[PDB]
Amino acid sequence: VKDVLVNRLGLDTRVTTLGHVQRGGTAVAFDRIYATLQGVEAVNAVLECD
Amino acid sequence: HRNLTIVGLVGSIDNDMCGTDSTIGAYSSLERIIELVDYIDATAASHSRAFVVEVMGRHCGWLGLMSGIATGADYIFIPERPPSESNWKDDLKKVCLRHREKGRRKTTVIVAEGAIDDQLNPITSEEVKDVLVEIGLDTRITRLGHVQ
Amino acid sequence: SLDRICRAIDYIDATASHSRAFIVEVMGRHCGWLGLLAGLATSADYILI
Repeated sequence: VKDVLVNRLGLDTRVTTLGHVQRGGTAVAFDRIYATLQGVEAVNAVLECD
Repeated sequence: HRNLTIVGLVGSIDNDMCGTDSTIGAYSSLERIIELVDYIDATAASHSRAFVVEVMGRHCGWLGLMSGIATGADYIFIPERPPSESNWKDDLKKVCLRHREKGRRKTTVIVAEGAIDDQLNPITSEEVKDVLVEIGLDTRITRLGHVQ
Repeated sequence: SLDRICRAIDYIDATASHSRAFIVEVMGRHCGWLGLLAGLATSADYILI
């Protein structure tokens, strides 16, 4: 992708790679609220199971 | 207009300029690096993991150094004190495994934009990743890029 | 994860300049949801999903 931008177009291309950044940090409000409720449901589901 | 009146301000993330202890943008750029490495660090540690951070700054090892201190990096690559072309890989291995022996599970290496060996050959983060991978560590490159 | 990506793109957009292109290499092996949503949230020119 970089070479196409640098050679087919005249653009000085700078790559940014997130790597482990994309798995680290605290869960966003949506993930905290939803993961929590899912945990609660998973327990009930497991108990209600037949 | 016979006598030019010219004043200079150092607007540089590098922190390369002489005579000034710090240039405009240097600490902010350092903050962006820290911002990212903080995410990497903010996970519960895994048994055989490694992380490589490709940091910007073409002419000076200040960002690399300061990131090293600020993040508790195992090893850093700076143009001012480059390792031997002959045994940098073997010294990298030593340092890392020493810390891993002492309890460290979050092996972090910082590679500057201008990173080189004592024979002027550049040191890519991919080169560094390969070294740590052959030590049995699942290595992940993080290139800051224009974020800095 | 989508948030981490957008945090980087936001920092990239927060600057000046001609002859400049920027590549955001995104983690996500099977799906293109992260690429598509980051692309949408940050109005990216082209996405490879």
